[PDB]
Amino acid sequence: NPADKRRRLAKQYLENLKSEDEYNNFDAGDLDKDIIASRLKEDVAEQQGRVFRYFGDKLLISEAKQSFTRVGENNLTCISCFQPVRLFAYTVSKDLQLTKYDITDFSKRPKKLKYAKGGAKYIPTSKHEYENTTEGHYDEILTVAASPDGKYVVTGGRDRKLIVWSTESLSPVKVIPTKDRRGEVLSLAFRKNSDQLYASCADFKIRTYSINQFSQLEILYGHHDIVEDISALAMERCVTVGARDRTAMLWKIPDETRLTFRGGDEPQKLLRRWMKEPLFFCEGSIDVVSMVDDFHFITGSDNGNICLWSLAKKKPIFTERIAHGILPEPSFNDISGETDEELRKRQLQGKKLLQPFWITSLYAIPYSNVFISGSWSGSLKVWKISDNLRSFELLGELSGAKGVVTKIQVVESGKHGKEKFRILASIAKEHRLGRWIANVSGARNGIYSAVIDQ
Amino acid sequence: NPKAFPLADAALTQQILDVVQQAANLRQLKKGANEATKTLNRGISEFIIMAADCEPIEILLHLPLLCEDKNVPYVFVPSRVALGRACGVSRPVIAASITTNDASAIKTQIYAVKDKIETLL
Amino acid sequence: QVLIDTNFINFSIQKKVDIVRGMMDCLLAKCNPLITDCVMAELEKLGPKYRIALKLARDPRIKRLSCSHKGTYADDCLVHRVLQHKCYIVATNDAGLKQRIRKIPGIPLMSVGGHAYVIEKLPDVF
Amino acid sequence: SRVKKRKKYQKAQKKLKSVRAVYSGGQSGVYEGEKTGIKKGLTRSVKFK
Amino acid sequence: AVTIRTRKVISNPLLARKQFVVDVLHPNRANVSKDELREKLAEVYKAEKDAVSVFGFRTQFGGGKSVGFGLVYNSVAEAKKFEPTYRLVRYGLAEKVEKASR
Amino acid sequence: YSTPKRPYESSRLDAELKLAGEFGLKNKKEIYRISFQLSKIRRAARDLLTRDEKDPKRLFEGNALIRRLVRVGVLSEDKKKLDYVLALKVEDFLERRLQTQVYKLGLAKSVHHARVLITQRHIAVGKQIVNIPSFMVRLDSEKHIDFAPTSPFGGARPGRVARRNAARKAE
Amino acid sequence: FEDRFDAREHKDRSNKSRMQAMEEYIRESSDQPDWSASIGADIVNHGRGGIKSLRDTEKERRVTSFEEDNFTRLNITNKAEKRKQKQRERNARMNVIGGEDFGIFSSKRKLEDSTSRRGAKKTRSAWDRAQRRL
RNA sequence: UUGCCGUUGCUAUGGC
Ligand SMILES: [Zn+2]
Repeated sequence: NPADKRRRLAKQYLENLKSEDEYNNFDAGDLDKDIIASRLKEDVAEQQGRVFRYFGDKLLISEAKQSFTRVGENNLTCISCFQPVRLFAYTVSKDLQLTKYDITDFSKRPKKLKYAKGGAKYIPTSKHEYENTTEGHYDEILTVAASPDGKYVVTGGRDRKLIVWSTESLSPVKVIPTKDRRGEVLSLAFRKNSDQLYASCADFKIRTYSINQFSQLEILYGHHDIVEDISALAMERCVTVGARDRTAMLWKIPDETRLTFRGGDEPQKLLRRWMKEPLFFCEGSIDVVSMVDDFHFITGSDNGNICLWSLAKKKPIFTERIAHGILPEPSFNDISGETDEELRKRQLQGKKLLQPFWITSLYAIPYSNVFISGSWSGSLKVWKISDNLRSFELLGELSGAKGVVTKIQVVESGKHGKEKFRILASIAKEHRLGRWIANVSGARNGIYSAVIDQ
Repeated sequence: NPKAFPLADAALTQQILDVVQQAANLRQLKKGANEATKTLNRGISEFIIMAADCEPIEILLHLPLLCEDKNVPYVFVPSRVALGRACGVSRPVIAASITTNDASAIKTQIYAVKDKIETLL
Repeated sequence: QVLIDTNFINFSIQKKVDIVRGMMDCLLAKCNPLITDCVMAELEKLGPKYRIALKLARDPRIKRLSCSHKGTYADDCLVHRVLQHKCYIVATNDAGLKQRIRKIPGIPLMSVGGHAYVIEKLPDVF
Repeated sequence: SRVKKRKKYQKAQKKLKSVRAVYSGGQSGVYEGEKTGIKKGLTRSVKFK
Repeated sequence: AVTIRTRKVISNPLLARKQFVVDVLHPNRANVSKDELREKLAEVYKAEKDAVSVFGFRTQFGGGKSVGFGLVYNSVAEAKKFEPTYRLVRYGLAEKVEKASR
Repeated sequence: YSTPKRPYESSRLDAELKLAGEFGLKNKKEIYRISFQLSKIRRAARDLLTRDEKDPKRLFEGNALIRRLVRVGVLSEDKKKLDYVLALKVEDFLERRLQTQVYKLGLAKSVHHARVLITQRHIAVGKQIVNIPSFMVRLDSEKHIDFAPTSPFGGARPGRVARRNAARKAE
Repeated sequence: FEDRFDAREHKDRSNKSRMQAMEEYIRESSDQPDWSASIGADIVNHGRGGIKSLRDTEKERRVTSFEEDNFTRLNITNKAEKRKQKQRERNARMNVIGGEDFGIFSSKRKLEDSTSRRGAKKTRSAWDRAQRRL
């Protein structure tokens, strides 16, 4: 048995490498490095923070105050929020408008404050990739990001620019182009409690910036498709996911190194695993992330998977195969064009062309026990991760959001044992990158806010 | 036998869609039904992908007869939305074609997908 | 795929080279050796002195073709079926057959020289 | 040394059109015709044995 | 615009000092511009501009980053005590020449 | 590298003619270098075939060899057998160099345009500008071959000929 | 007779048996990721050198760790550099093809003799091998 | 509660 001989010889090999618990167990170099550890400074940014907010089953779920404030902007795309240590929120749309909200009036719907709308006036007079230093967006703003301190919001989209606006007036303070032709930005994330931005640009590139210095730190390379989502916490690590290469990478940005995590679910072995006694299959494209803590994260796929990954395992720890359902099959009055229902039913091939909803938004509350998933099934899902950190489980649903969920994130309130949050979710009737979405089933372009309690 | 007969399963579908995305980046993909039939009657096509769930189905079933005439592999992907997303355009496509090129950096991948869908067909 | 003839087999056994292993460490590639029925007829006609050579040509690793002509002239058969198709290496040690094969173009020629096989008109050997 | 092998390979693959018949890429536009002649007496096919 | 990153900041009370490694970031600039770097370091930390010092500069290939070794003092007098004389000649105020004979 | 056995036979001369013309090579030393180390590679894989199944050398060095050959990119992901290392050859190795790859990705119009782009530093894989043409890109650096951002074919400031013509036409 | 303090027998060797085929199989079946670089950052002299091998980037990581750890640049020490840098780069351009070293496949060194086939757990009894299984 | 437009509430919904 050749793989048995491989495992056996590898075991003998590791035993021989060990060859080349007592009462005294102290090692001189380890305790010397621990003396240097006692000598050093800056136990602030580099907390390898584990899950210290265990509250998944604690708070209420089923009776949230859900207000779906519809807004008149075609296809809202992103949502950025802010809390100091009054709270503002930000939305941005495919109609080239950024909009500031106040959200701190917690028991009611948010309040519009200020527009900032680019348009055809901001097309540059050059068509030349480094004099892209205009003051507004002329194409398809895809992402906003508020500063952790709140001086600025920074936004960008398919016009390959980063425009950083002031908070108090929504004015463009600085323009930083991405200096090449395909340099469309797709996701932005500040590292927490900082002034450092991580943008993920479709050149298979990740750009980093210091916003209050108007400088770019480091460009870091290495995905294989467009870097569709990004996520960061207080550590200088980052977690990006490229779309169709089906890998999620995490980046030690000062070292400029990474850990890659591929997928790897196969319907052959999965249907055999069920065949030991079923509509589930392989993977299209890993789409969204959120780093839950500094040892784990969660990925949202294109076949409706939500997966939970550790920092110490290439293959994922936990899967959840169907997370928002399978799409309604196309009707017999809109598949075939024959006359009889028998042939128009034969043109469905049974179950072979039922496609699942793909999770287009995922948000893990940082270091907490609970994350929120959203797609165009109409109902957001709330999941909590078990305390042994090897599984998660569906708590409840938030069914007042008709449309695609282009963004989810939460806003905190309450103290250490009694808490209430408003879950913002940007709702559109069209995916945040291309159109591709038919059967617009009662959708509206709005902000689904929910107020969850206890 | 349905009309959209030689459908691919999920592993072959993702192999097809990955090489479709790479050919679309390398300008070797002609996307859409009448561009596909144009490149098919011109003879610069290595295999055609039709999506088996558009709102009519004969709208692209016109193409298997052309592929049969000129001996070109044809395969049915079960999602027009995923096919357009792989093609890299902001709309669903119902048919696409991989044009022939010998200064092409993905020729081995295209030939492997051609062999897989031809043993299917 | 390499067409063998009778003096190549005789020189292989006289120099103690295995057929498929000598071919493999000559070309550094996977070889399929082919005994045509006329080469086999010639080895059988060589008599009971060449029993060792005949039952080393009888080897399941050595595949075998089916020539369709009258007579057992292996040099004519090898020359015809190689200048028809140009997908063949010719392993031979006849001086006349070596001159015929290296006069027709695009045909690599293998031969027992020294204590291993050599190859000449194959331009990718290393 | 590089331009010499660029221009003796262009010469070689222009001579290759003389000895063989090279697959140029198929039918370009409308089939105009053979453009050079059709010989009804010559058969350029390899006979067996 | 140059950019600054301190890493692995330890304190040496025996030498009355605070030392660290300096990732200096200059996209589309030439290099570190060490006096301007001492200015930027002396303003990100506290004042002591004749008590902040950097010595070990290595720029990686293609530019952009350079790793240096940063040590910052309190008390410019004890910085003059503890720093070596060649770095004091390079940056600060000391200048004593060697007697040129044989 | 090392010279071949019979270096002047006409098949070898037409071979090197086709290789240097189809891949834009400067002399015979490119072919001879890459073929010398390919000879070492498949001379090793021949011995790995001449030993038997469940040999430790065969198991570990065989999957090691085919995995680092797949990661160089001359061998595809599905053929994970050791006879494909014998079926490997020299243009499978020099299709992986950066001049060939720049032309195949279409940043250049020929292999000679690719060679002069590389030697004039308009091409960067990943982060670093590569400037030698025979680079042997890998399967992960295959998709980050793009124009350098320090170059006018990327998005940078235009070169001396363009700016001097602009200045003289402004005069 | 008597004891005599032997640092060569309580010193961490771990290199007589470190074989790259076994280490590659362990990296394959490791089930924890591997700290690879952002893809352009590991080529060396604009491609005039190789990419860099895995042992070379391990050694580079060790040198930069020691470098930052005690604040000292390493040097151009002539005898050691004329040995190691020139011989190392010449065998690098000999055997390292595209970031992968193929030098081992051209090298006689028995795998199972030194690095496999355990010597301490040799199990030279039927009873000892029976207890080692069960 | 918005680009219009409808039911509107004296606040929620649904069609482009
Ligand atoms: Zn015969």
